[PDB]
Amino acid sequence: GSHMIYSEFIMDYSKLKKFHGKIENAHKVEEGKNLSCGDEVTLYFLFDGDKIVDVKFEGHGCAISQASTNVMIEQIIGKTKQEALEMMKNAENMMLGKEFDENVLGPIINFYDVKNYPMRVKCFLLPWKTLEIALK
Amino acid sequence: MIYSEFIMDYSKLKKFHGKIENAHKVEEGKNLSCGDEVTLYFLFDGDKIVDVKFEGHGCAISQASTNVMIEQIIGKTKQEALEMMKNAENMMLGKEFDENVLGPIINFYDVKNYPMRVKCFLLPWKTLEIALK
Amino acid sequence: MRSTVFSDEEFSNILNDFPALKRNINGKRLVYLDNAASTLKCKSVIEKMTDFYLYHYSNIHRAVHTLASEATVAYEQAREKVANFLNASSEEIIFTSGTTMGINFLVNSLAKSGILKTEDTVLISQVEHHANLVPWVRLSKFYGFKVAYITADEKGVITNESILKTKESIPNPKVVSITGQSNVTGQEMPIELIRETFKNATLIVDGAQLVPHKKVDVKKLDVDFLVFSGHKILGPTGIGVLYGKKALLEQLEPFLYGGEMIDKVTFEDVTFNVLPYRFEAGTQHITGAVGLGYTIDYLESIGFEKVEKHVEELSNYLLEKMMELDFVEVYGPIDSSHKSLVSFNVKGVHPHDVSHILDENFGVATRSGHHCAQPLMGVLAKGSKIDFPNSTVRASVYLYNTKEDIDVLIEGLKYIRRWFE
Amino acid sequence: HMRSTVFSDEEFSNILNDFPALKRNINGKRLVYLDNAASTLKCKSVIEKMTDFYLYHYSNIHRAVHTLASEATVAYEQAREKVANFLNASSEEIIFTSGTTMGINFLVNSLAKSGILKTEDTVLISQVEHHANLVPWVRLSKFYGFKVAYITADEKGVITNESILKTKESIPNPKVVSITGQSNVTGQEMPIELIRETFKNATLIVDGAQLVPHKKVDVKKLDVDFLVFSGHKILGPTGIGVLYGKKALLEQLEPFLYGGEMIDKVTFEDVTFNVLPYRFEAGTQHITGAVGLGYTIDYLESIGFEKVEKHVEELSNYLLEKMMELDFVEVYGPIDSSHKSLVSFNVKGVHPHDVSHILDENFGVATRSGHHCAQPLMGVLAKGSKIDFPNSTVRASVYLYNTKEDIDVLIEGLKYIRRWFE
Ligand SMILES: *Cc1c(COP(=O)(O)O)cnc(C)c1O
Ligand SMILES: *Cc1c(COP(=O)(O)O)cnc(C)c1O
Ligand SMILES: [Zn+2]
Ligand SMILES: [Zn+2]
Repeated sequence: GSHMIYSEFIMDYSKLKKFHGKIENAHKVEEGKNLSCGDEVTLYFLFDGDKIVDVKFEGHGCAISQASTNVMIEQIIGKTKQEALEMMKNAENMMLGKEFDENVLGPIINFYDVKNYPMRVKCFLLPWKTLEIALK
Repeated sequence: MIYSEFIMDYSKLKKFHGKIENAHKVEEGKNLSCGDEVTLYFLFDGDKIVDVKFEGHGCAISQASTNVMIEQIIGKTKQEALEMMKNAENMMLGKEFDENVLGPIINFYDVKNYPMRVKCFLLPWKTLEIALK
Repeated sequence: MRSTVFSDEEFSNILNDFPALKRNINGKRLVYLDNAASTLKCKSVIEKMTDFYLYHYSNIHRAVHTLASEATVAYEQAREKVANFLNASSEEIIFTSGTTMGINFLVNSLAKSGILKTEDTVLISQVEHHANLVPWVRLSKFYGFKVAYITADEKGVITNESILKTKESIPNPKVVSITGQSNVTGQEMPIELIRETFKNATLIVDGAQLVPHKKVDVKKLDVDFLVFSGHKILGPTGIGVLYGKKALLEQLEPFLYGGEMIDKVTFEDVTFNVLPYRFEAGTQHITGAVGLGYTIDYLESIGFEKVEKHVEELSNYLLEKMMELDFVEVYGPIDSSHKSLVSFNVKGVHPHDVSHILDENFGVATRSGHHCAQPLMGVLAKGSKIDFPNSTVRASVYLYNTKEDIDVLIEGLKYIRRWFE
Repeated sequence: HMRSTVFSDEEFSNILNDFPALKRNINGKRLVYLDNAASTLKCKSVIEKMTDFYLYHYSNIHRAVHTLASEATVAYEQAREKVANFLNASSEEIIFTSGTTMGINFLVNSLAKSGILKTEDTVLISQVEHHANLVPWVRLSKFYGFKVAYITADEKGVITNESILKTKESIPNPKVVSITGQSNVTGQEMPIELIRETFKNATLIVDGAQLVPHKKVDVKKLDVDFLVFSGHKILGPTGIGVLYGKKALLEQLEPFLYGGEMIDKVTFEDVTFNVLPYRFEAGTQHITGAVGLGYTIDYLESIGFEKVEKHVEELSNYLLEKMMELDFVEVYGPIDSSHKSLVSFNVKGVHPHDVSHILDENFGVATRSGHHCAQPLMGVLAKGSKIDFPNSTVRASVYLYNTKEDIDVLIEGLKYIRRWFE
């Protein structure tokens, strides 16, 4: 229907199940801080050297944080940790209203409008700020 | 206005300044009125107050009120001194009080229209009160 | 309208004192249901603060010039107004920056004074706000006292039975610190039952949620301390109140040190001023105190009894309408102890999304999250029949609210159930 | 024609117009407000934005998604940024408090609870400190076991370069150095660079309460570890103060107060903390005060802060000069370029209370009379006095909206008190 923040892309990726779960015997596991008022992400990675093979997550979340998470995962599968921490910085840059690179982000750009909601930025960033801390 | 002839005279009065060496009760007054200092020194004999001395720097309202308080309690008793101070206190806080007990402590009445000078008047009495448990 | 307490005209004058209510969000009037976090401000009270700031302002207590006098009189008169509001003596009323600071004051000062020592227990409840939980828990590490909990049931309720059974295991807690009313479940607590069950403890009430809508007589309740915040009772921010029994206050080490609270200071030693000044270190929120006084005058001129009843009526209505919803889980008591607010979740919709749509599409303001009671969320989790998001939405009413406001909320929630179907 | 080298008559007139209290009269005489070192008068346009905020954009902050919560959180975080820019700091280094006094208490406790200020360590302060930067250290030394030592002052209350270097010799390695940026009695602006380089390993705390209102402070170039001040002494609202700390030090600190907002994870048994600066703001802060402090900073900046600084310099010099011409007055503090803002003094034969009383009632002039929250410094001044010293002082202090004409009225009043008043 008509909407404001909850765009067709956000609603579609909020309902995605593909990445829901944990990995048994994981090369990394990072719980997100609760800087987002009770949105939770815990990320489970398989690596294979310096690249990123598989990602999964659990946690109760927001339509926006869930969508942000699903899209984040889907764009860092098959990419280097730095070929991912730079998306992260652009993702963040977009959100804080700074210059950023459109092409690096790919379909993450569909979260642009969320920059216009100060109090929903945290929901978008949660998985990204968790992915940052998970890789340092 | 606040500075009547009566108040200025009692501020200057030198009859009660001093320590009493080996006094029965030495009561240092609290900093409840900026740098108005009153340390009261007492001699007793039962309930009578034979002598009272005081030491300290203070403004004219505080020095006058101390000298007047001292005049009106010398030779008078501990118990009546405390009801005299309740009436001096009531006079300032806009309460019922009546003149009888105060005598010429009534000349400080106008001090109540200067809410920040009330402390200056009350310091001696508040210190008489703590001194007479 | 639809009030048993205020006539159409009287109520209408009240709503117009709050300019915030004239605002629109995407075409719809603001429906402010986040009062449990803070309240909108009254024009008359703010105009009086403006006047104070601009024409009668100076620092207080320590000067003899005209403005210092007017401001000192104003401030001390505000203390007297707060005293009369709680039926306390004015020397028992300490101005603070908030409930939070007041509680930190108590923990620190009760420990520094030797009252709350290594071998002692503080009893609090599982439903406490972080301000009456985190200080006790964290400072236990520094001072070594124990922390024990009165337990809540599956819905977050503190029952009488729970209170009595805790008395069996914890017979002599040195301190009991309990909320007068939970900011998540809405439960007004049985303070009289608490006071008599723990007759020997030092009893602290976190009154932040209670005081704004129910008259509190601290002498009759016989509490040892009470704290609350001005911003929850139509007042300025940055101002709170701690009440303490005079005989206890006299025995406490000050929490904060500095100007005003001293008597004599040397380079090596320090003595303290008298009550209450002993507990007010430095320049306080002067204008805040004075505005809290004008706030209380404003409430008393409406009639605090009418405020309390109007809030009771709205809460009962809120509770009735929310209970008719088949797609919602409600937390708390759902009886006559339940006041002011309802925490709930929409089946299959996260609290952030519920509050966002409520706001953006219905102009309805609500909170969504832990409500500064994270451990309570785990208790509610264990009693949830839905997939529990470790958070809830919370709607909360106060004076300027109406039944039509609650109806807009209900409608919103129906729209939201369809949106994520 | 109003005798400023800094402001033109029109722009000066526009500035006085912002301060409605200046239109009060006391018994027929216009308000001459010289009590700025205790607190300042408020600007109408700044107060009106504060009231606009309360009535139209107000709500609690950080933990809700509704329109008013969003607006208020943004306003509040922009106020943090304005204060950050004002001191040349990063906004994560800026902590709102209730005032200077709280900020200092924050630091004594937290430094001790964090294990930076250990038992047997030394805190060095000066003899001219306000009670806010003295009473906490003295009293809490007895709970946490550290020691308190003093950089001594001379007979007129001055802190000389030689006293500082001399104290270095007796106390070479104080864990903490807590010093006033400018004394609220002597007016002396302290040599902070000299103090920082002399005690290069100390945690250096500056009480900026008198300093920040009229002089640019760049926390990076001073290299102070901590700095505190109060909004109400810089035209701002009451109930609001600031604590700047270096990011690296703030990261190491135990929070002072605990509660909502400042936590990350809370259990019944454990707590972890939020990031900076939120870790140090427990509970609802003075939201409208911080926002008002921001608008106050904007107002001063729209005037030009360098102009405020020079205007106060020019008034300071004039007040000092006129006070010095009087044979019946004893003045305290340095007679030099380090003296600003305020003059403490006594009138020969007359208690400060009576001086200040008569200046208000008969000349409309506002001044403080007493200890000025510095009892121990009174004893230092007493030893240098050439009169019957009353253990207190009159204090006249100037700020933005004052004029040389204000000061001449003070002078008239003091000559009147000298002449009459037996
Ligand atoms: C709001 C609240 C607090 C804290 O109030 P602050 O003003 O943030 O200090 C504590 N307890 C309860 C029950 C509350 O509702
Ligand atoms: C006024 C002052 C303080 C106290 O500030 P508050 O706002 O009262 O906490 C501290 N230090 C100095 C140097 C001052 O002038
Ligand atoms: Zn979210
Ligand atoms: Zn006096």
